[PDB]
Amino acid sequence: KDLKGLYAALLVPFDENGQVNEQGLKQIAQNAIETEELDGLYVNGSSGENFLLNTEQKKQVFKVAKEAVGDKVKLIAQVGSLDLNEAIELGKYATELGYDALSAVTPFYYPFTFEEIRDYYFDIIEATQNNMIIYSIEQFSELFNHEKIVGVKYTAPNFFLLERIRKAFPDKLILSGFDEMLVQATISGVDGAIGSTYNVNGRRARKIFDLARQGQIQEAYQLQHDSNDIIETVLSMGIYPTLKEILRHRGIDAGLPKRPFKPFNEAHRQTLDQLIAKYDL
Amino acid sequence: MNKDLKGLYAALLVPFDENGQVNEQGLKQIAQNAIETEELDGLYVNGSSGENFLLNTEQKKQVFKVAKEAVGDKVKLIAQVGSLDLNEAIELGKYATELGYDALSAVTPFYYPFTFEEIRDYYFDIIEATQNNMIIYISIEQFSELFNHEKIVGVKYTAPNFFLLERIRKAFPDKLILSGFDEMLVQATISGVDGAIGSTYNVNGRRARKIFDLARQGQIQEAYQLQHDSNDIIETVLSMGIYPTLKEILRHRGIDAGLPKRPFKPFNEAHRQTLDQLIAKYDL
Amino acid sequence: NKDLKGLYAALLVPFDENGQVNEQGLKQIAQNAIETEELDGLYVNGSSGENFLLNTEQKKQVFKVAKEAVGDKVKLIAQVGSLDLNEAIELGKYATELGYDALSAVTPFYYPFTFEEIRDYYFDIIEATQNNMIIYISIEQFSELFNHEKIVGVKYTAPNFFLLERIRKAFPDKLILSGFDEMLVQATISGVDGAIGSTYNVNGRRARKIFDLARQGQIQEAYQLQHDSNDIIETVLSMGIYPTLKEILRHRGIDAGLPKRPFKPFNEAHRQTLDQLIAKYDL
Amino acid sequence: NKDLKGLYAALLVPFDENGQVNEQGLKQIAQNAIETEELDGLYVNGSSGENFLLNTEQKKQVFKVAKEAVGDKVKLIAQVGSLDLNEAIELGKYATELGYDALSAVTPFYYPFTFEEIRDYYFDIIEATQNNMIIYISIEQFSELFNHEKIVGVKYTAPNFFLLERIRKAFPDKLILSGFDEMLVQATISGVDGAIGSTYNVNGRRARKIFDLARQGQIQEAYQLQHDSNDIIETVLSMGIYPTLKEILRHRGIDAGLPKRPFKPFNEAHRQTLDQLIAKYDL
Ligand SMILES: [Cl-]
Ligand SMILES: [Cl-]
Ligand SMILES: [Cl-]
Ligand SMILES: [Cl-]
Repeated sequence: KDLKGLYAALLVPFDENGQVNEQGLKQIAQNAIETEELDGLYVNGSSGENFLLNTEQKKQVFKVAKEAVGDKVKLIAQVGSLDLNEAIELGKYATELGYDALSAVTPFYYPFTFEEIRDYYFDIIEATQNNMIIYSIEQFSELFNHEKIVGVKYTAPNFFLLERIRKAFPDKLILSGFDEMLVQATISGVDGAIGSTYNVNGRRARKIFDLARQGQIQEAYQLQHDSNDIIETVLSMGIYPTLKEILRHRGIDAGLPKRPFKPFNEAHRQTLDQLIAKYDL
Repeated sequence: MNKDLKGLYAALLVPFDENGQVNEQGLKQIAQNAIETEELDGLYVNGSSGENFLLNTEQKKQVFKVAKEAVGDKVKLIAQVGSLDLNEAIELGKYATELGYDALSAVTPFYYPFTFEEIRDYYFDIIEATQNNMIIYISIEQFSELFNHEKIVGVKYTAPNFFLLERIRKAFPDKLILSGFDEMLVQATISGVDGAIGSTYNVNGRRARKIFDLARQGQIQEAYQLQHDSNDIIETVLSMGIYPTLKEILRHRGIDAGLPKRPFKPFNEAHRQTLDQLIAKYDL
Repeated sequence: NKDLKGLYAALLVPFDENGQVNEQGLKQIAQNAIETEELDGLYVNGSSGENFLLNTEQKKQVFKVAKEAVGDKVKLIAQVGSLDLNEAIELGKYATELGYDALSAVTPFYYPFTFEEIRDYYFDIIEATQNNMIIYISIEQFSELFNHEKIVGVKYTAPNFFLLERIRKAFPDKLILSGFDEMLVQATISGVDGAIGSTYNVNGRRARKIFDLARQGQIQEAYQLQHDSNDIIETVLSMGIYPTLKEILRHRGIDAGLPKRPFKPFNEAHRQTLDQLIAKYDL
Repeated sequence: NKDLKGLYAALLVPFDENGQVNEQGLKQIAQNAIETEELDGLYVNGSSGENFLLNTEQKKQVFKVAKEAVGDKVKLIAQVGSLDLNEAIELGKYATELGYDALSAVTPFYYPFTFEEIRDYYFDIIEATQNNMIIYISIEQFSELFNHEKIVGVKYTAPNFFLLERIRKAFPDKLILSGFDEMLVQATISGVDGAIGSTYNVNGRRARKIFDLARQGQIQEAYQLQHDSNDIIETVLSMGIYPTLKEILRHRGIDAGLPKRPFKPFNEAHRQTLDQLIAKYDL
């Protein structure tokens, strides 16, 4: 699979004890593809509350998400972990399930050197033999020299650096991670995008992407205005519980956020009701 | 009428002699280069790019006078008069206004942690004393309060944040927005800016105008290709010392581009070959 | 109940080439801290132990080995913080059952958690474990955390001596343990109750003198020992702090193993400079 | 040639409604610093003096008045830094001609100047004035700056006590004056030669006691005085430091005038809390 296109960053529903609700998760995954008409799912990224999960729950998410959608759906498995043994084990498990590529967040918390960051990606690639999507221009170059590093999920909203990476690496995949600047990413030549709000707003996101590349820039930007009202509202109410409340409105068992995230605050119910009416969410 | 000042502006560079005095003939050549050669809509005079904050009050007036004399009546003129000395800001604002500059602008008061009310009344005091239109440099609720002033016509927007820019464009459809980041002109353009102010348009304003025009005509691919070209230029000049290097490019065209004012140091000759290579490649 | 004041080694962990805990060396490292470095306690599974690189089973393994290594009088604090609250609760219960004197938990990180989220993360761990807790934010918020009788103190790592003085003043009944070895003398005169540090694994004798001399008002001599300690700290930082501390320990005949990847091993290009440091300061 | 050790008031300036210096109030403020606060010297035309808001003639005016207000024993440091280097040299010569013991200059700001540009700005002022200079940057770059015979020290304002300790150790013979009032006690035990502060205009007596007691090793008493000083500092920062400090002086019968716009005057809604602090601390 060419990995171009638009991906929902897959949300995960939990019960009160922080266990995955598998029925709700299957429904969320199918919502992304069938209702929001997206190209694929980005599984166990930050938007999935991945970093709050134990290893067996991560595996549980990968399997459920894979068995919920058809064979033509593009699937990217985020497997980064500060525990490299865990990253490799998740990488092998996702590869065996048939995920089209892995990705891995930059090793964090500790001040890792670039050399340490580089060999963390190279070690995961070596053990899994799958394609890898990563998260400075001389450094990018050394990462992207690797033929199995097919791309970057670019989340730093610096359009100068984006433009430099675009031109420097015309043949690698660039997927942007900032929903609220989709139209700017699009005219900057990204090959697609990954976003949490595409779970509820993937149809507008598609129009933004398509229309911007078709020269219809005013129309794409108007839809960005509309999408940015939604994104701003959802951010102000607590992004992941509120996205899942919007889904729950659709009859989906969207459950609860995993503690220490708190549930949607009902003080926001009226404003959320107004948003959902305004934009037909 | 808030949109009268739309368009593309050179942030006017200033040549100095060895004692940090304005070279007036070189300044006239720079102003004329921006309008006649680079084909820009106007000059932004005494901003950061003119080393404004290194100047005494007399030198600022001198630059305002010469820039204005150098251009025809149809060329748009914006006078940056911000200063931590509010008395000086008012003096320069009155002076620039009597000269016939079409608006004033003023950088956000800096150095000290000023409160928003102090920043607000800094602008309100300049406006009250000069009665000219004002362009500002802060949340959306804070923008709303500043833009409720009939004489605050718009903003020169330099924050690298396209979420806030979009929010501002949506919230203030009839205010002037001019972007100040040359390396993101194409993104600013599709985000609905009414124009741009740039130091690199002194040497690259023809590409800048094509980027602006092609992007608004939806020729997005061709606009973006010109942004790649411009960004090679911008990245190169930033790496050599922006103001001195821009002036060296101007010197190549036969302009009396002089020196930067200390404590900026002159163009370092170790960069000479890399610069000549850039000038040849992009025909600068 | 033990008094928790005093000086603690942040316990380092030796690994084999597969990132598995070396139980033999871990025991030697724990015993070095108490018996050679003369420290009051161990701070187990903190950042310095490469805790955030471990799986749950390995964290329990380290808790168990450290406890087994030390006498009944040794103070033991178990860092159980995790982005996975279920894991943090489970490690908290396990360490309490081992008999650890207090738990601590890093601030939930990575995500932009609200304060109420952070507060209730601490309160949740407490309800489940019933152990005393040490936290890692304005004075107004500290008040809300310290209001809890089971939040007994703070391991204070932010390099800001104005916030430190305010917290000391406002909360005279709470334990403050500073985590910046290179500013021990400044923390001591600011009234901290003790300190936790990774370099006390190799420089614990000098740290005790800094602490004691400074409280006794012999400030000039404490500050000279801070100069000497900071030569060591700067050097060790410039070489990769965790691998280098463990190299110094190896020199005393401890099986200090390897760091866990993605941390890289001690670069041998540093060996001569490290040999010199060990000679100069008799480490 | 005066030694420059000790405690300096960062001289506050009173203005009228048009932003002109109230010269009579300025003398009162200079004299209060030396005669009531019992301070060693005055730091003139720094940030606390609203210096960067002034025109050249006003800066000269402030230098002249402050000098004439104090006796021959008083140490005087003239801050002459400006983004206009021609103005800085002019001010440098003027202050030198009036007999200021040293010059100082803030780090060139606003633009992103290279270290080579910052270095040559200092070197240029020194070369035109021939006076001693205090600077405001890594250790290697400090080593290059301090290699100049006429760079005699540094007004150290970065709240970083690891770098302070490194500088103190690497430059045993240079003058280090700290600029953080709220951390005077930590600076003192770190071996600073003295301190410059705006709050010493109203609290120099406590400041001196903190400085002397800490150096005499009565660290518990010095720390308590810092608790009281930080109460004051935390309150006046919360109300707008410059205007509030001057309001405290007005209360002493001093003509404290107004701040220069765009600073706003003291807001009367803080009156109650201020009166209460002045009461508690006898200011
Ligand atoms: Cl994600
Ligand atoms: Cl400018
Ligand atoms: Cl630790
Ligand atoms: Cl000052």
